[PDB]
Amino acid sequence: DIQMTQSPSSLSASVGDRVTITCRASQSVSSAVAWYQQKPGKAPKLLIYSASSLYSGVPSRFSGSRSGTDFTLTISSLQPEDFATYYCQQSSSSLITFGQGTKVEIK
Amino acid sequence: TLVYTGKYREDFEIEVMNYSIEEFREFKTTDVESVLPFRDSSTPTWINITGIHRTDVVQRVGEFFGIHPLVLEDILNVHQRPKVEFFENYVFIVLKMFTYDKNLHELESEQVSLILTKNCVLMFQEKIGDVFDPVRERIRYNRGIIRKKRADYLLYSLIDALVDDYFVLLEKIDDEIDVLEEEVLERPEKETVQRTHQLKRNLVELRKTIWPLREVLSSLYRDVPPLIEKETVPYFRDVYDHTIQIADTVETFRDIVSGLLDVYLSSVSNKTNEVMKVLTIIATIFMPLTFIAGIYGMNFEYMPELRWKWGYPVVLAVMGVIAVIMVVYFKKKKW
Amino acid sequence: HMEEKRLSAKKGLPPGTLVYTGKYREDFEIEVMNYSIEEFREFKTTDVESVLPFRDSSTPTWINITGIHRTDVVQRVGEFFGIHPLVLEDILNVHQRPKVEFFENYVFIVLKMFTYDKNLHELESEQVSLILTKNCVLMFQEKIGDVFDPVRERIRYNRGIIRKKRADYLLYSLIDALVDDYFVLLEKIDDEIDVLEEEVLERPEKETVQRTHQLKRNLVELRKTIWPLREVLSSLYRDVPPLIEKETVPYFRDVYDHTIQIADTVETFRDIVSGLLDVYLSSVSNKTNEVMKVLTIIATIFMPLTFIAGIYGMNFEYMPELRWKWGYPVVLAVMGVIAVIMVVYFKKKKWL
Amino acid sequence: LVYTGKYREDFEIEVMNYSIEEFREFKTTDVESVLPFRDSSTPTWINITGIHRTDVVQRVGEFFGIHPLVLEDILNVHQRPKVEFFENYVFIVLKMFTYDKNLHELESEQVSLILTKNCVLMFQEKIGDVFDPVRERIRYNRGIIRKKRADYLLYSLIDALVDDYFVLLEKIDDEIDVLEEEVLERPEKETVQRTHQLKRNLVELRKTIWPLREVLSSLYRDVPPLIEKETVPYFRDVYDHTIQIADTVETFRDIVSGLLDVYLSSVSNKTNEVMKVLTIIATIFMPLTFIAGIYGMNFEYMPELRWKWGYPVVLAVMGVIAVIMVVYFKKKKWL
Amino acid sequence: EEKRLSAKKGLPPGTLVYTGKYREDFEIEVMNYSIEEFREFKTTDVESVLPFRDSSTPTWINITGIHRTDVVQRVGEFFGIHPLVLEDILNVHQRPKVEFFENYVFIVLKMFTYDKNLHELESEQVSLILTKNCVLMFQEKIGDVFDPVRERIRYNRGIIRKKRADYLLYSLIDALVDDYFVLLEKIDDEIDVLEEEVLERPEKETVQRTHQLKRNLVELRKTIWPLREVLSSLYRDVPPLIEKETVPYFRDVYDHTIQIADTVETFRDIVSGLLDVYLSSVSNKTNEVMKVLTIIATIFMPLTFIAGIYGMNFEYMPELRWKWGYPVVLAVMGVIAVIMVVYFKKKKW
Repeated sequence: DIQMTQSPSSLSASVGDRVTITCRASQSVSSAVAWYQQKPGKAPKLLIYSASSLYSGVPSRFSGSRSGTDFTLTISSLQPEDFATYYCQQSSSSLITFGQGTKVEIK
Repeated sequence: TLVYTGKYREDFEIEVMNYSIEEFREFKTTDVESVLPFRDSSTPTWINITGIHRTDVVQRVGEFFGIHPLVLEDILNVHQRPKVEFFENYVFIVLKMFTYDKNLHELESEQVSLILTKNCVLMFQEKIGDVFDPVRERIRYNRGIIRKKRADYLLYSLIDALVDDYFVLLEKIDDEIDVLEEEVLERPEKETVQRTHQLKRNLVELRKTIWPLREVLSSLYRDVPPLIEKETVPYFRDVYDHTIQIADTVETFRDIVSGLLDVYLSSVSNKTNEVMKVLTIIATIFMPLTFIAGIYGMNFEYMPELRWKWGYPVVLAVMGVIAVIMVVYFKKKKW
Repeated sequence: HMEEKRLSAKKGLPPGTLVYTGKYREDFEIEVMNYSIEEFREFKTTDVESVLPFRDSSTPTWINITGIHRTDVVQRVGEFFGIHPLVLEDILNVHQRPKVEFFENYVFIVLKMFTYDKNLHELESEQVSLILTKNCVLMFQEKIGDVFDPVRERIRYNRGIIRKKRADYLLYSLIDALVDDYFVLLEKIDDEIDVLEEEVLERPEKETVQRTHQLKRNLVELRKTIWPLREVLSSLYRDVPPLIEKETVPYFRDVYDHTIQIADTVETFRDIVSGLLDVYLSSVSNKTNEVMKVLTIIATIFMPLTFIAGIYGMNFEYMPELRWKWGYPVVLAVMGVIAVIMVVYFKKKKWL
Repeated sequence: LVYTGKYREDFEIEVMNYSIEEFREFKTTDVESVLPFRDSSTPTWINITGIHRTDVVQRVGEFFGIHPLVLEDILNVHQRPKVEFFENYVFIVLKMFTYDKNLHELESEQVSLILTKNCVLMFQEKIGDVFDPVRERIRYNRGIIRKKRADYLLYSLIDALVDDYFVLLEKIDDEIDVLEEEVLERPEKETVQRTHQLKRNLVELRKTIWPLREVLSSLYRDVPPLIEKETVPYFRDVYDHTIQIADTVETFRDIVSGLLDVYLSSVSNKTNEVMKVLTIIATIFMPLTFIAGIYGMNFEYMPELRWKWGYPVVLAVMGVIAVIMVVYFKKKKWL
Repeated sequence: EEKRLSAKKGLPPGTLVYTGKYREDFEIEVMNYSIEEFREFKTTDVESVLPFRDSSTPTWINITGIHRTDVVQRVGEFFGIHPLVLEDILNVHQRPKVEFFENYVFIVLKMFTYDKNLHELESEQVSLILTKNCVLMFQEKIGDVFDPVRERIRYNRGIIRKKRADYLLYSLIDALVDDYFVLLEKIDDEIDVLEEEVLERPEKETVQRTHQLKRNLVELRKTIWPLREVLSSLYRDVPPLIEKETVPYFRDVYDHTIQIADTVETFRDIVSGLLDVYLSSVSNKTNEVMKVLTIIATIFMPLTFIAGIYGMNFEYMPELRWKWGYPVVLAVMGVIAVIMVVYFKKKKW
């Protein structure tokens, strides 16, 4: 089964800084990687699907990229509303698996 | 007289599985004689033959089953495109497995044959290791509806597993194309050129293998063969549609890699200017001074330079003046 | 899909799923333009049940669904209008070529709209699909922006004869507007060719060859799109399906001729681009040849003189030569005459 | 409403009412003076030049009962030729092409033609048109134009446009003759750009002919109620003239393609010739200087210093080397 | 179409001239088939074939070798075929066409064969005439594409044996289009081989083969477009002779011709790309050779200049007997060589 390791587990940064979250899949998932933002105690929200396309209604600071089995999420300039846990999903197969979550905290 | 084609001849193993709606049994043996009574049974079975180099085995099975020789040379002939043969007693299909290696990009293909005979399916593989393990797992663990059907469903399962392996191959090639395009765009290098060329060749081989296979599946389902039951027509139709998907992806991938090659090979211009200007200025600078240095190699009793005082400083100054004049005139012509 | 017209089977999907194939998922809107000989109405809604009742409306109506990422809306419209599921799959399938299919109850057409972008030398197509059933014309679009504003203006302001005629005339008008925008696209491509020609003939830059190659690829893609469009128009004009009424059939001849013109213009543009590449290569070769002139003249006036110097710069004995009197001025005059002769020969060669 | 014309400085209004019983011409820009002419039984030809002032065209269209969209089309500049038929009027839009000497520029000039009952209205972007022979013939009372209706006036104007096309084609023919003489006499970058400008202008003429063919074909095939006969043979003759124009343009295109091929061949030949002469002299004289450098040793004990008068032998060897190098060029057909 | 035969110059009036190049062989095959039986008959006697004109059952006549203008004339005279149709039959340098008459339909088609190890594309014009119950077919030489139709008639396979002659005309045209597809496959394989060869090793044989392929593709385009036109004409109206039941089949063949035209245009574009690739590769190779030549020239001409220095027979040598003069000039040698090598490495040469 495809398993995806998301790193770093938690990185702290301030507003206006470019923050990058990477996530690597053990097996080959073509491009079906989606990024979700979840603030504590609420339902997750979709940000990027297909590893490069950002969902309608999402700020342009979020962006995704892919180089082989390595997927990255970058925020161009942080905001006070961008400190949450970010997950990494593959949907290449019917058995969907998630990442582990990378909590971004104000520092 | 049958001649083999496979380069390697290291291993040879025979196995057979007899499954029925009630009971099940699998057999493994080395002697060719043990597989003879299995065809006599009414229950569909599946003889797995690894290694076609053992020509006596294939000759024996061909003469016992009632197979025309041309099928035997075709099974022995690895270097051939996939095709289907319709005969009044059996259908003969040859396919091609594929293995892709990462960190060392090559595409290796191993021919596989499939003969469907009444209530038995014959296949002749080339080496150990294949892509039909899930079919055996479903046979052993009572998964699906394969046991409830006849040998046509077994042939369907084999072809479907092979197409699934083709999909996995396409995933690996997808990763290769992504990293290759990223590397080429980020930094054009000779190793990237070799990778692009190898990937284009691999895609060409894939197309040459997959496009006939779509026609093969179309023949299997649309022609309504007498041996293939009408109940298994939709399954062959589904495999045909999967082959459609594979072909479309292969064409798109070749288009991407060809575009990459064209973009890389577009720019060659700067050399003809830069290196040629360098050569011309160097030659035009250094030939005249060499001529002035060599004209004094003339051997004579009398020559003016002998009497002249400070002849060496004079000739050096003249040569320097000529070089300065030439280099100044070079700025008039630019470059 | 020709063989018996069944729903195809994918691998990563459940058997009956219709999947949108394009990239545009931003905007969704349904726009209706219902008109008669005297009265017309129009509205914009995001509710499909407000356009479902128009299937049985006697007057010609124009339902326009923008945004087909909403597969639910497309499936609802198809279920209510009795559209075959394979037709819906083709509607949602974007990577496709223009086609026309005639059914016993409706006519299904696929067309393309391009938008050439300046300063970003690439053209992007958007698939538009049309279903001409009974007295209604269904139009499907990917995103906001289309070429059918003149048809809306004609309906609103009662221009032409569109109000009198039925839905097949609306289909004719829509195809006419699309081919007119194809003409506009060709004009823009001609302007780009003009700019590229100026760049090639004035300054042979490094990126000019890349621009030529990408323009050539654009023309290739345009040809690949336009040829099926000509097939569609020829089929509409010549196969005369029952829904066209035989009274609007001559109106498709103009559009067929227009597609023929567009194909010819694409061919000529491709030839022009290739000729520009040839001229660029000739200019580069001429520059290298201008360098050849200097290099060759220097070598051809200097090598023989040093050869003579090397021949005379040798040490043997027992021969009444070499050591002489006034022979050095003789050799001086010798290569002076050689240089003069070479200059005269250059005068014949017409360079320097 | 919105007007995007290239020229805005000139503005003039012409009215020219003609009849066999009397002739009349009107000048100046009195907007209200043109309205009553629509009631005249005798044919009239109102000529309007300068559309940057939309008020006059708006007023004349409103008084003549023309659709506002037709007026907006008149205001447009980059409009392909088209014919639109309406119950009261027909809308004709065409191109007028002018060619200037000493500059290889092809210029466009849109002209609109609408006739109602007997009144014909023009629309000119700039002062100057090729209808001067037509109005001169009207003034001089020549031909059957004065005894016919406005349809014959429209035919006469279209015929004048076709004659202007003819004049443009012979001007381009003279242009082609001059540039052919130049390219076969002296090639240079300017000749290349001028010939390629011819090529693009010929492509433009080919493009513009086809909508003219379409509008003429519709005009003489739809037999409109407004145009009541006495026009079919004349429009067919104009159609034949357009066919001949197309043929002449195609021939010119072949000529200019030949010219461009000639220039490319000349450049290649010059490069080959210079490389040829450099290589010949290099291969004939560099080895000889290499041998001379070999024999330029200053050794105190040189065994090759004295070899049975080796001086003439060495020069004979050099001559033989030069001859065989020249012959090898002749053997493989160099010169 | 016209009653008056065309009047060529230098030929006696009313003469018919075979135009092609093949004169080796001549043979007439007749395959008369019915709902319940078939017959085969291969002779060189035209008389034994003439009575088949009025047979109720469908007849397939295959007259191979049209250099025998007498046989063509006799067949045309007996079947009532106009002289101009016979002239078009004998004319080979003619693009495909279809002509409709009252009692027959005349179709001009073209075959193609590709040769391996010697890439030449050859054409052969075949003419078909559908008169009453018979389908006359004229060929230049032995060797055709309609063997599958022959075997289908022999083995009563398909619905051909139970239908009229118009279905036979269909079968022949569809077989011709099928071998057009086969030719396209052969050409695509050759294009792949040429692509690899040109991209790996630019030679004169490469451009020779590529230009020959380009000419062949232009010829294929010029042949394939009118064939699409004539199949369109065969399925659009075709009032008198072809039954309304057979028109979907002609529609299928028209679609196949559209696909063939698309494929040949794609091949033309690919070959143009190959020519551009060859030009770029040759320019790159010449640039590399110039890089090498300039490297040695720039690192050795100054060396020859410094060798010319200390090579002049002057009275006053400053270092006339200075110790280590040869080692110091060799040190200058090494320093100059190293610094030029380093400098040329900066530009990545």
